[PDB]
Amino acid sequence: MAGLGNVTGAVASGDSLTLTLDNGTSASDILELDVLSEELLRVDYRPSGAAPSPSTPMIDPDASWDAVGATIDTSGDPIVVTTPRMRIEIARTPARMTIKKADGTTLLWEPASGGVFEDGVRFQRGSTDNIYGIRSFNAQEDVGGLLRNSSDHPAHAGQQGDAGGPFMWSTAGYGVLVDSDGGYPYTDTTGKLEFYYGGTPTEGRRYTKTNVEYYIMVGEPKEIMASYAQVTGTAPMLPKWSLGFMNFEWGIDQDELEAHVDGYRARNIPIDAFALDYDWMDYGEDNYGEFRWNTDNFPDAATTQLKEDMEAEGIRLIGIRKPRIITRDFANQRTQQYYDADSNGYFYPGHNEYTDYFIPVTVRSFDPYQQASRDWWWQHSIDAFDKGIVGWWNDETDKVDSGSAQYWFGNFSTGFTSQAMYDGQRDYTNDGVRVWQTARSYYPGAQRYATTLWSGDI
Amino acid sequence: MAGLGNVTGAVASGDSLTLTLDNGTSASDILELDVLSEELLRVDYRPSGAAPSPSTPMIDPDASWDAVGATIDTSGDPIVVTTPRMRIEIARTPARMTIKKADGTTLLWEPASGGVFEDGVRFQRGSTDNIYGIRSFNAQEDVGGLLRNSSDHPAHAGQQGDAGGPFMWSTAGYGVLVDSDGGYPYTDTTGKLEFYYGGTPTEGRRYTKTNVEYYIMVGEPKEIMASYAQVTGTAPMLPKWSLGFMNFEWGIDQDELEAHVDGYRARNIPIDAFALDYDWMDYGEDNYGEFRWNTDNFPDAATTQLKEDMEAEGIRLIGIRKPRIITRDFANQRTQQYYDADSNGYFYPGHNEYTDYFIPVTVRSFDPYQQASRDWWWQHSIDAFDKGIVGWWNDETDKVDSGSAQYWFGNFSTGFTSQAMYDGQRDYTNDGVRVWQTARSYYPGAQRYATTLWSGDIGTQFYKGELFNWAPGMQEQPRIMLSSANLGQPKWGMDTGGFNSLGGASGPNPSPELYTRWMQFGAFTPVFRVHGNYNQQRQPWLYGATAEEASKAVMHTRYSLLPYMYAYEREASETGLGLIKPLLFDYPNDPQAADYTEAWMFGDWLLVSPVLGEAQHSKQIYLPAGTWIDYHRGQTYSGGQTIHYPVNADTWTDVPLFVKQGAIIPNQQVLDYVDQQSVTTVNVDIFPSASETSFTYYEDDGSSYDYESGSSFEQRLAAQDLSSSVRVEVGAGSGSYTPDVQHYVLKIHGRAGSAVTAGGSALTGYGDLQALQAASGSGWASGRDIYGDVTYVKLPAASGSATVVEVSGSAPSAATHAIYEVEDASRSGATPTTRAGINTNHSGYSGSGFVDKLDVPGAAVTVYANAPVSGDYPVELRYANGSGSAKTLSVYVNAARVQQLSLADTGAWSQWGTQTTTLPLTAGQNIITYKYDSDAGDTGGVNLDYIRVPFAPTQAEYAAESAKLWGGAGTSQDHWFYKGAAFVDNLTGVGAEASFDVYAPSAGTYNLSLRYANGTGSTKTLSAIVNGGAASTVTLTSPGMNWNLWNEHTMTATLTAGRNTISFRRNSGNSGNVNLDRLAVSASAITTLASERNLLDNGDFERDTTYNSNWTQWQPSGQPSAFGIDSGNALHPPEGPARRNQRAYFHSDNAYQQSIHQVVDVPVNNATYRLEAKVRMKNTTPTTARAEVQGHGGSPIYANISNDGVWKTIVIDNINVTSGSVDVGFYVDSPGYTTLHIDEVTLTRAP
Ligand SMILES: OC[C@H]1O[C@H](OC[C@H]2O[C@H](OC[C@H]3O[C@H](OC[C@H]4O[C@H](OC[C@H]5O[C@@H](O)[C@H](O)[C@@H](O)[C@@H]5O)[C@H](O)[C@@H](O)[C@@H]4O)[C@H](O)[C@@H](O)[C@@H]3O)[C@H](O)[C@@H](O)[C@@H]2O)[C@H](O)[C@@H](O)[C@@H]1O
Ligand SMILES: OC[C@H]1O[C@H](OC[C@H]2O[C@H](OC[C@H]3O[C@H](O)[C@H](O)[C@@H](O)[C@@H]3O)[C@H](O)[C@@H](O)[C@@H]2O)[C@H](O)[C@@H](O)[C@@H]1O
Ligand SMILES: OC[C@H]1O[C@H](O[C@H]2[C@H](O)[C@@H](O)[C@@H](O)O[C@@H]2CO)[C@H](O)[C@@H](O)[C@@H]1O
Ligand SMILES: OC[C@H]1O[C@@H](O)[C@H](O)[C@@H](O)[C@@H]1O
Ligand SMILES: OC[C@H]1O[C@@H](O)[C@H](O)[C@@H](O)[C@@H]1O
Ligand SMILES: OC[C@H]1O[C@H](O)[C@H](O)[C@@H](O)[C@@H]1O
Ligand SMILES: [Ca+2]
Ligand SMILES: [Ca+2]
Ligand SMILES: [Ca+2]
Ligand SMILES: [Mg+2]
Ligand SMILES: [Mg+2]
Ligand SMILES: [Mg+2]
Ligand SMILES: [Mg+2]
Ligand SMILES: [Mg+2]
Ligand SMILES: [Mg+2]
Ligand SMILES: [Mg+2]
Ligand SMILES: [Mg+2]
Ligand SMILES: [Mg+2]
Ligand SMILES: [Mg+2]
Ligand SMILES: [Mg+2]
Ligand SMILES: [Mg+2]
Ligand SMILES: [Mg+2]
Ligand SMILES: [Mg+2]
Ligand SMILES: [Mg+2]
Ligand SMILES: [Mg+2]
Ligand SMILES: [Mg+2]
Ligand code: NI
Ligand code: NI
Ligand code: NI
Repeated sequence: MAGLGNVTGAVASGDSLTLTLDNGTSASDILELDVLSEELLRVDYRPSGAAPSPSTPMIDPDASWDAVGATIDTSGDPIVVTTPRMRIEIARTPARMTIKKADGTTLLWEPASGGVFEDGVRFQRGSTDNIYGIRSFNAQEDVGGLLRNSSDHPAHAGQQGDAGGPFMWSTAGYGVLVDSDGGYPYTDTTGKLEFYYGGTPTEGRRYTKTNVEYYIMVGEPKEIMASYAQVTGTAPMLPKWSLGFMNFEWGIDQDELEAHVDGYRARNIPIDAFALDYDWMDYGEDNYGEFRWNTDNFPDAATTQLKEDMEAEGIRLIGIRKPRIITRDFANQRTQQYYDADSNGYFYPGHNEYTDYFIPVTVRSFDPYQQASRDWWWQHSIDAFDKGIVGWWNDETDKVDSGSAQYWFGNFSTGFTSQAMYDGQRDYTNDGVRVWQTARSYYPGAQRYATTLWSGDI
Repeated sequence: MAGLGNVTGAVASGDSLTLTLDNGTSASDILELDVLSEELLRVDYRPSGAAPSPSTPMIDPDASWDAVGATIDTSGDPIVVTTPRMRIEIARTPARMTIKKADGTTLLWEPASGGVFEDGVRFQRGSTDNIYGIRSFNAQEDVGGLLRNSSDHPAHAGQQGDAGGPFMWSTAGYGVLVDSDGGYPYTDTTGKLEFYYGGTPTEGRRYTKTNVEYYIMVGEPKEIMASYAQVTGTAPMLPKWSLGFMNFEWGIDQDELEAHVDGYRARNIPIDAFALDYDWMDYGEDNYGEFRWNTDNFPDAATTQLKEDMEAEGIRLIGIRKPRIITRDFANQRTQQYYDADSNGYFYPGHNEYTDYFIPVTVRSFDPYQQASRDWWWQHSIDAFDKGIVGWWNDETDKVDSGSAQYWFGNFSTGFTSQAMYDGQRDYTNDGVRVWQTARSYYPGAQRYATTLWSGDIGTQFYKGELFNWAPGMQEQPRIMLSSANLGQPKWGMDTGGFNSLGGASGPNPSPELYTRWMQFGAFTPVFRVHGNYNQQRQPWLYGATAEEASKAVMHTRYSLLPYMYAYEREASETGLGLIKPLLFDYPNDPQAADYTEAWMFGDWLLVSPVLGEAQHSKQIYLPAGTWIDYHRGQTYSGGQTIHYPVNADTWTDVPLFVKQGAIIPNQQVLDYVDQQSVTTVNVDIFPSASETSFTYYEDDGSSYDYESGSSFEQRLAAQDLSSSVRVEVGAGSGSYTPDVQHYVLKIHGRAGSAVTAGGSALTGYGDLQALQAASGSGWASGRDIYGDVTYVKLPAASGSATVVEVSGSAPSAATHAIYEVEDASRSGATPTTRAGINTNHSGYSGSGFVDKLDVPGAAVTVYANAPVSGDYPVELRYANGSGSAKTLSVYVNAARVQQLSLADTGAWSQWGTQTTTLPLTAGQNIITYKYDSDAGDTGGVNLDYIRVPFAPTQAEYAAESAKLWGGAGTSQDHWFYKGAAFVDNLTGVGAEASFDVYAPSAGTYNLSLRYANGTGSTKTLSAIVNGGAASTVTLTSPGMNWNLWNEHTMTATLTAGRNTISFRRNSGNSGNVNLDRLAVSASAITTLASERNLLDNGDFERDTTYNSNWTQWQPSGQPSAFGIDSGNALHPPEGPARRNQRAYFHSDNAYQQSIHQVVDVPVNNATYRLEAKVRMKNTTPTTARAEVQGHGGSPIYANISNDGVWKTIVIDNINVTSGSVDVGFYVDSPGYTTLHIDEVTLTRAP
């Protein structure tokens, strides 16, 4: 957790400056500065001069910049790097960076206490500076503001609409971007602006870095953002239809889709796309069913016909994808896609197969406390009894746990459910067929209605 | 919490002892002891001697004991009950029970501090006694032992194998059983043995007891247990086969069952039964599927064959039962079982519909991090792509939660999943088809692979905690969007309408209000999309006519802006900056922009601030440095301030949108979809600033990556306001793509030139925009629009050289009206091939044509017309009618049917006429529709040429509820007969005020009329302050002690040109205590406003249902009301209102009669009135269903309502009122299930 030592060597060449820093050993630390643009500096700290690790997929591998022709003056203390847009000062003893505008305004700096080190970057800046980036908010979180002035939330992709990254910037005229697979940005109102690799995040870490590769941006917000896009990549242009209105829908087939499109077109309500949920594909089936059009829902997707008729009406189709495959189909048989993925090693590391559900059913609890309800429940069971159900396995007379639904049945629910079958069967068979039942709860009195108890999902 | 008082009486009789206990009062406590057996005592404590409540189902209702012949000695202290097995002592002062064995050993006793009491029993016993009972353990719990020596666990049935009850006993020789529905047993190692009813337990309580009924057992454990069974019941004998082995199984059919049984039998492994899980029944299906044998799994269960064949092999069958029914079948239809349960009330109380799953599959996550894995993933996607999947909605690349499965995907999973599709599609199509994707996470770098971000499973609610706390709602979304933009992912969207509700998929859709506001918001975000949960619908027409029309209108604005928006899509490919940004991007040094999210930039030149509040009448909007022009209303605002912005809560037509001075905004005709046709004229709206600004117009093929190697087109447009001219440069064309655009029409706002020059040549002047558009070759024209003076300049696009245009001079138009050629407007109809049409097959039309095909029911044309202020606008319709007689069309304004127009024959189809109708327009955008509404009795059958809308109304109105309220002034709906969505009240404290922003075309004296209520009984006062001038007194008389009466206060005011402030305030000397509704303003004498014609209170049922109205209801004595008011958003699909948010309904599952009625005193007696309403009926044909008018001085007038399922208009005209009042009503006589919806009821004075 210590800062860099003294500078023992400074080699300038073009837009690059390489500093050798004393660390007490024969393997000195290396710090490589590269002026990428007039307002963008790449810093690569290599502890004990070890080779850098590969950059994570944050970094655009095709990124390149024109020569800047920065001035690099190693003649004194501090060493000075200048462009028309920024002035970088590296003090020699110990090595500490200060970043300034070309006009001399101090933006951020590595404090005496310590700056870059083997596990992150540490800067100090104006305590009233407004900080942005780092994180957003997901569909299960309290939603804060834009400001990140007292932030310790990790840098992650997150889930459920979240966004994040090791990118922290200010309207005071600077940004910091660290190449990293997750990690821990930190800010506070004393002026700290830091980033730590830390321990393995919740989401895992598959790209480890021995070096610390980071970028310093100078400029107004749009300039910072443009520099961010130079480092991590610009966005390819989407199809122009993607500026139009889109109707996403779960629970839809071809006839419904046609009626919806007709409803929009009849009303001159513009629309360019429908997105189809599970409905579009044979999810759950063998032979890559989770990639295949569901022709029960969409008969004309047996060929290019659906595509072409929808295109003729100005509708493009989007389809939902899940990054998983069905490994046992509806009939519990191993699928072709399982064998192919298993033999080639295509499953996500640490993720084992799991039983899952995707076909929702709507239900609602009956009330066994009412005689008329019990009479009804029994009446509708007679046919099943006649055709061989002679024992009643009464499950879930205790509590529902389904999504937002946490509903308790009352203490007499087992007794009364049991009573419905007991009274009914005894009446129907004129006391000629003994009743047998089981339930997974018991309260005094339930035993009058011929029920056993089983110990649940052990 | 105190113990019993002194025994004051003791009556022994047989095996019973009845004690009377002192409690201070004349109604003494009763304690009944009954010796049931030699070792079983019943105790019944009845506070104040009240009758006991019924015993819970714990108690065997048939329990019965032989006489014991116990000895009861009341002669001393203690009283003594003995049997051969126990000795019960009751001390007299205070009453305390001690229980002993016959031999005198003390088992337990009530301590001095208190025993039995109103909410339980309290005993003391040996501290080393071992206690048993109370509770067991479930399949999700740590499992303890048998001892209950330090227990505070509740007595409950519990879940998942639990057992429990108010039964505590000891091997030291005693037991205690309390009759109770749940409760709280307590033991500790000091010797306490207690039971409390307590509050309602987690599981609920449906059996409440005012008495305390309990039982004391004496004996060894088997004797205690036998006594327990005497009280609560013995167990009937199970079938003998139930002592055998049973194989329970889930995932089984008849073939497998037979194989299993053969397996047992072949090996002589005994077995008596198989239990069948979901497999046995048609769970999920209609017609009681959850009670019916599944004959796909078990074919021989079609008859008794399966039962009989299995019985022959010695196998009995057990079937799983769930205490619930399926309420929706696999095609989302209500089930028979639902209808039966719902109508009879058989659902568990407090348990609503919810989502279950019963069909499992097994899945496993793929690794997108590997190139070989990505190749495989793409290869298997090709067939779906060929057959129409051209966009990839990549879900759950973040985290999965499935049981024990809590698996995280790594930070690069969205990027790499996107790369699989991106690299793949680009290779397969040879860079010929652009990639589109969306994911629900973002991490830096993912943007390289062409993916947007959506905000995940957000809640269908206005804000987090409105309806539920576990997901954010609409109001949080701008903060999520702008946080994403701050991370370099500006390509963002949300589930407009929301995804999650209480109850899951079966839970409610958004209200029409929530839906409409969300659509207006979404139209100004990058990825514009609706979504909802399983089997939910998000089509705009389902949410009523306001949602439909407001959504359509804002969608037209977005699509008109395609050329503007598309330049930002290109910009994102060069710098990553996109279509939206927070204000802080442009204003890094502004502290009021630092955390600002209620407004944002849409491109460089538009600031948008959608109305996101429920029932919001006004908005505070921060405008940063510059000059801003209201897009819809035309007025200018100086920057660097928070403005008060009135909005119309009644129409929902406002989307607050501000043009940044400097703006250069390319726009086009509205297409149904992006490449519906070539667009050859692009409009460029220019609002020049004193500094030069520019916008680079951009085209390419919209479809491929050809743009990457130069195949695109751009032209830099630049503008500057100079000392006495405006200069606009259209730079030379650039790039190799040949664009569709042939001409720009520059619309240069703020100057109506006398000359327009270019290259030492003065351009040819034309009479107006239409003449200019029809001319070949360049030219100019001038006019007036909502913003003021405008100069039009038509020039060729894509020239090889730059053109500099200069507009000089000032010659303002004399025009009094804007003209909208209806052939340029929005044409609709019942189906895609029956929309209103365009034609030129009769002569004499203005513009390029006229609108025909208004002769198929439902055909319509809709004009979007801006108004600077709310008020009366006489709108002229030009039409032809060569039919030989009058024809009718409906005119709708902001989704309200304003009038049926009677359009006279004009002599021939090539001869044209005009009809002028005063329309109630609101400030900003208005939706004006001419429609053949056959369900309102229109004929249709005319051709329409244009409408002319005056730039100024005849008189203006300003809603008090939308004014700037201060000093405690607030909005309310808690009195009747207000106009608009509300009124203003609480003008009580000194300083309370409502301040109106009133606009005037010129300096002068204007008439004001202030609508107010004063039900104090006496005259009250406020002060009027105009432009901060000297206060004048406003004296406001009272009609009497009645806050449902409104009056006009008329006055004059000197106003200046432009914006004026007119405040009504309780100054120090004023009394206040009046309610304010609306301020009318006119240069002429003020008359009845077009928006205020309706004489009914709450005729549209839009009032918050917490507050009542002048509507009354009736049903037969003893029948529940079948009437309510709501939005219809809880239904799937929604059955929405005719307009705005709410509609009345009549519905019952049983036979019913129901009416609503409203009586009003009319303004002018001995005159003619007219009743109009929207009505919709479905389900069973009722015997009677009608609108009714009565009490008017004539006999009742009826109009029948006809069972369709569609909204129709019912009209009762020519109501001759001579009584001074009218009763309007709606009545249904149904055999059951008939649903009537009623909305938009109006009673108006009829010409
Ligand atoms: O309205 C539909 C849903 O929408 C949102 O979720 C979107 C989500 O939908 C799909 O996944 C649904 C859920 O699937 C799994 O959990 C399902 C249940 O698993 C267990 O129970 C299984 C069965 O066990 C038997 O023994 C029992 O007899 C039977 O009744 C029971 O169903 C759990 O014990 C239950 O509690 C679960 O309900 C996942 O584990 C869940 O995370 C998931 O919500 C779809 O496949 C997904 O891709 C998609 O993301 C709402 O959030 C959701 O509540 C709602 O149902
Ligand atoms: O309804 C108003 C309408 O009246 C005239 O047009 C009538 C009619 O003219 C066209 O149809 C003519 C004719 O076509 C076929 O022969 C059918 O079999 C006939 O029933 C039909 O009458 C036109 O196609 C129709 O749209 C139209 O209703 C005026 O000429 C119209 O301008 C005016 O809108
Ligand atoms: O329970 C009040 C409810 O009644 C109506 O909804 C009916 C619907 O009209 C019927 O067609 C059928 O689907 O059953 C529903 C009863 O739940 C009203 O339309 C609705 O507003 C109201 O809430
Ligand atoms: O019906 C499927 C499963 O449902 C659970 O609630 C029961 O406890 C199990 O015994 C049963 O196999
Ligand atoms: O596939 C069903 C649902 O799954 C959820 O994980 C997604 O976030 C929803 O958008 C989708 O509708
Ligand atoms: O002004 C509103 C009031 O009007 C009538 O007096 C009603 O009886 C009352 O319930 C209501 O609150
Ligand atoms: Ca015309
Ligand atoms: Ca009002
Ligand atoms: Ca309404
Ligand atoms: Mg370089
Ligand atoms: Mg390290
Ligand atoms: Mg601060
Ligand atoms: Mg659907
Ligand atoms: Mg079709
Ligand atoms: Mg198939
Ligand atoms: Mg293997
Ligand atoms: Mg007796
Ligand atoms: Mg009580
Ligand atoms: Mg002990
Ligand atoms: Mg099996
Ligand atoms: Mg056999
Ligand atoms: Mg069947
Ligand atoms: Mg009902
Ligand atoms: Mg305000
Ligand atoms: Mg009041
Ligand atoms: Mg009255
Ligand atoms: Ni997060
Ligand atoms: Ni328990
Ligand atoms: Ni009903």
